[PDB]
Amino acid sequence: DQRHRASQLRKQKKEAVLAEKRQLGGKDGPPHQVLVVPLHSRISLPEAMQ
Amino acid sequence: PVARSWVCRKTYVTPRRPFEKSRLDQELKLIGEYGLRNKREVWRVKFTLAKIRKAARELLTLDEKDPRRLFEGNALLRRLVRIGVLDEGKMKLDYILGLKIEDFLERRLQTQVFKLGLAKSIHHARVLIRQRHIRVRKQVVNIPSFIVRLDSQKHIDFSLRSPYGGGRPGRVKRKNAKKG
Amino acid sequence: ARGPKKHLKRVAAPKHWMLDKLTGVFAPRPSTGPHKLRECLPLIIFLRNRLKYALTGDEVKKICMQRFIKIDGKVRTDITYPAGFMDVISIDKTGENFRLIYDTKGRFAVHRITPEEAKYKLCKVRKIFVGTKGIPHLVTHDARTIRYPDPLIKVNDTIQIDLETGKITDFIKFDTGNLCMVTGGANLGRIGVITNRERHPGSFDVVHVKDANGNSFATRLSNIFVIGKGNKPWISLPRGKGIRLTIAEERDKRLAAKQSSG
RNA sequence: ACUACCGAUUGGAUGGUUUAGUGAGGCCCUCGGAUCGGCCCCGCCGGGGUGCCCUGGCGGAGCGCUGAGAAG
RNA sequence: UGGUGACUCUAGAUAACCUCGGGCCGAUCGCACGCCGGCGGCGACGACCCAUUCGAACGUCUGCCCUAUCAACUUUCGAUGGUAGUCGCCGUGCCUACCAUGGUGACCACGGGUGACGGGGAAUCAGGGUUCGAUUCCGGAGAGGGAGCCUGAGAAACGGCUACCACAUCCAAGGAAGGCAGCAGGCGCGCAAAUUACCCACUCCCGACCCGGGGAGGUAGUGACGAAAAAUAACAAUACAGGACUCUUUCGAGGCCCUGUAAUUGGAAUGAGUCCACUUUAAAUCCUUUAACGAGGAUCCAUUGGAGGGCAAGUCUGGUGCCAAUUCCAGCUCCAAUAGCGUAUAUUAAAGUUGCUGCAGUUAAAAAGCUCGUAGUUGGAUCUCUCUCGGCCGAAGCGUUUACUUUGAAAAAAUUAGAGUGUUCAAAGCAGGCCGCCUGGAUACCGCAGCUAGGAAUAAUGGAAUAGGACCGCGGUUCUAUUUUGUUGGU
RNA sequence: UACCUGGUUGAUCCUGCCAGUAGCAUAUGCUUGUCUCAAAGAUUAAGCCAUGCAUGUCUAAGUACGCACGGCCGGUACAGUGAAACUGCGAAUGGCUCAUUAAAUCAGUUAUGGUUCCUUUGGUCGCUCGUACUUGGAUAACUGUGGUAAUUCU
Repeated sequence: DQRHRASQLRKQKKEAVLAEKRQLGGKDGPPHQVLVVPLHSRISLPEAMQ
Repeated sequence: PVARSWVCRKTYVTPRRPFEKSRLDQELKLIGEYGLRNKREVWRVKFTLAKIRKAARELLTLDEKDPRRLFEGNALLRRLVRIGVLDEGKMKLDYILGLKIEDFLERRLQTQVFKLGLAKSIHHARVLIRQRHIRVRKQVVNIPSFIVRLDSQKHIDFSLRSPYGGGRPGRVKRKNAKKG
Repeated sequence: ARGPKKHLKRVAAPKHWMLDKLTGVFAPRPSTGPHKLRECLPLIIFLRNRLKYALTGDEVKKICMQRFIKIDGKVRTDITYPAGFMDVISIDKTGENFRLIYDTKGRFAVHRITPEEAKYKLCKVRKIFVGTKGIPHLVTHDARTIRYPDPLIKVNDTIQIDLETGKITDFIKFDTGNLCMVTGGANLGRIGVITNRERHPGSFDVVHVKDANGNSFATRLSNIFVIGKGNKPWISLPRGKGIRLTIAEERDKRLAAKQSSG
């Protein structure tokens, strides 16, 4: 009974986390927006973007 | 499955009560007299002496003609005589219970470099050993806690490459003599 | 497991091989052969650890499969071939011969022998049975079957056998007053004369053996290998003659040897 | 407004003992016989002991005799 | 014939059988070639069986935490036993048929739980104990959950297959593929844990194999888990402050010493670093070894905590509010340990607060109204070796049986204790040492239970009192001698 | 080293528990020059897994007509090296984890006189009274034609 109860709780939490991770960056959600910031002057930003 | 050993031991014990004035004063006395870096070196030598006293009491519980008592007492006495802590005529397990921490401190390399006049002080002796100015019979030793045997007592020599020894001078003396 | 094992961990190896802890996680794992796993010295440990012709196992393989090593007169190129008690190792290139017999501390001594002594070996008889068409067979301690033995040869007796041919040449009975060497238990490596064998039916017999210095020790009947008839061994013995010195006299002998030389 | 309990809804789902029933898939047994080959018969025919026989390659039909054998 | 402690053992003889899904009795491959067409030496590969090795698999005895808010359980559906078989590699209720009604339990069964894989082991340590052991060695179990197979000597195998259950990948929608509790790596979970690196050089393993392969394993990377060693300054002159000693009653003098403190001077010594070259190594890194540069505020700058209530350590300062005391904040001074030091949680020791050693119960936690009253626990004194066969001895009955005690055998390593050994010392390691030689790789402990041989105090136990009790001989009845009736029938 | 300090009362003593103290574990905070060893996704999820790798293998000695190369000597079947493929062996070891599991596992002790065992090692291998100077049919690799979106499909 303890094993099955823990199984139920784990299945609930994993389903919720799966919905949360699939909404972002997938085909049913908005694109994943990445902001690239170079923190130093010697950094070649165009090379990073290529 | 690794081809590694995990055997190791701690070489000291902390005191049971942290702040007792008599123990603190006695430890500070031995630190100052022997030029030691911290309390842990006093605790290390105290641990070695306590282990030797425990072995002596354990062998003293045995009857006189026990082969293990004779063998292990003879080996322990031979080791204590070999590092100069006991005298050769006092090879008896009862005298081990009269040994003090100060004999083990005097058999260090720092103390022997001080007492043989190679150093002007005990702290000069420590910084001399630490800076590769001391050799024991052939071998340059950095370790102040190198316990000297009676056969190596007369071979503490002075490092055939050291500026004060073999003769080739140090960094300051070549830099300063290059000015003029 | 689901089947037989092929690996021997180094700390789980037999202690008398004298392997160390940090060279690897594995030990050489003796092949199946005429000796038990726990009572043999594999050929790689002999040629590398003891005799030091080789520095690695690859050099052991290069030595062995140039066909230089004979065990009991037969060329072996298995580097883990289990060699054990009374086995003759012959290296014809360097002209060396050995018998694997025990030290007084229970370890296989490097015992060099004469090339005429390498012609034969001794075996302890472990079973006598009659096979088909009334043909008597004996089985020795090294998995040798000999047909038509002497009718006087019994179990626990020792045959003196010729390695050129493999036939029975001489034998020694198990009797009170014969010389024996202990090949198992706590008294491994000791040599003495049998003085009393007490019998326990349905159990193990206990043989009492007396040393040449007058010390007495008992073993099981399985641990007794009869070597010589009465008092004179039929093979060469190591530097110690089966005389186990205690730690005190061993320290005294070490100190006298250090005093005499140095 | 917050914290903490009861709770009609057989609320919906899930699991573990069980009553009754169904039961995939393998294994074994009894059948089955798609296909594949040999013998016999005959045809095209080479030689001998001198038309009796057999020698070797190809084809023809015969639920004749059989052997291997898949699905089911 | 030969064997065991004991065989329905091994070997022998007879009568046959010997499976078509079939048991052996060699249509195999290399190298050197030689003697009188015939005779041959090394091997390699196969091979029924027997033994051995490596095992495995079933049994024996003893040993495990909590729970009675689990007291009766097992038994139709095998529970305990018998007989015959089936199946199985074999022993067996393993299964089937017919029988018997049995088997276990307050000495705790059956049931349930465990934040339970078991041991070797670890922390503590006067001793007894208490806590920990997922984890590198040994044994077991499992590969998402169940179940069933094939092949093979060996698997109920999952880096094999076949289903179902739960998930889940591709798709042209017909179909196809799946199993990181391997090495890395990711997500999730969380207080909580490393690189999608190089190599078979070492250790070993596998294969037809000296040659190929191995995320086993080795080597680097991350790594203040933890353990060892060990810098962050030393000295000289000068100036003050003390303490000795000579000379003076003293004050005082000491180119008399010693020891400290320096907003005082002085060059000597070095690592940390930077960086050739070797060495290292599979290739490298590191370490070691060495050139060169490299130290005065040697700024090349040691931290973490605590103190003005008790163990170490405060008659301190300034802001900010309440009615001089008094909330909050920032400092100074001191103490401790030190490349380390605080905090939380759990646990152990202090702890004799779980008490066997070894606690308590008038008045502080706590002894029952009183008597009778199963089991269990506990119980006064007493009791001082032999007979047969074989060479003074060996076999045999033991003497009531124990409990107790001792001995002997047997009993993985690692770890622990401990012997030897200048890893530069040490934690380590198993090495090394001497001018080819000489050595090591000890030893102890290893509860309990079980084998072995002694001991006889202590504590149970039994041996004759209705005598159908010993020790002798005389016996009577019944069964019974394996041989002394040459070969035999024998009442 | 068989050690202690403090907390209830106006004050004294006591029972008693608590806090400090020391070790072991995990975590975390701040700090951190050198060097030697060295644990390291167990605890919660035996939860779920993108990608790559983790098990393959040839000697003189099973099968070589792949010119893929390569010298003869020439009727000399086959020099020799050797991809592929058939055949043999191994893949049941190793590695991981600790979910299960409470006389079960496991430990010590005994037994197989109650069984199997590739391999190694030794024995046995004219012990049978009844085309051989060598037997038969295929099937890979290779050549050639293909199917499916898709596979270590065929």
